[PDB]
Amino acid sequence: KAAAPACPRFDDPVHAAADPRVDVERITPDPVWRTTCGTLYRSDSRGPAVVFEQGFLPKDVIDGQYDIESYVLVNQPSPYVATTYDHDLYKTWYKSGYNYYIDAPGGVDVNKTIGDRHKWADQVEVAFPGGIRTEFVIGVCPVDKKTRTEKMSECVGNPHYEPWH
Repeated sequence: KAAAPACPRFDDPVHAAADPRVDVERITPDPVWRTTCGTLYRSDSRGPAVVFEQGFLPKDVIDGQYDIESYVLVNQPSPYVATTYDHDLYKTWYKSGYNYYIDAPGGVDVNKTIGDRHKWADQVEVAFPGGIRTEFVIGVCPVDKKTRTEKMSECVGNPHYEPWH
């Protein structure tokens, strides 16, 4: 066996952003940025033809909700795209057709930023300001809704994924 190396640290905390107009200075409270580089996940009903082409774009980088606690607690258009550390969080998401696999630098670690006592701490979220370019989306597995399992023979890799570590 072999021990794992550390992660490349990018200088720009929103290097991964699909929409660079995001204003890092407006993020509240003070963000604690993720410095690890393991696979993250996103439940999304949008199909891979769209996500692989566009990446994950945020709803509103201009007038969206930049306060993380507010965005977590009350769903409102925001500059953030939510992801999770938890491969299995898709099992709790009703109706979301796909479990996307993400290999992206950075993101705001929600529980490190607003604590792990809030209602949704169990989501172990990483919030990406400005979203996530397609080159950081590994791929996707569709989810069977009846059993809350991945349809592993129907997973698809993103042709635009660019490994970086």
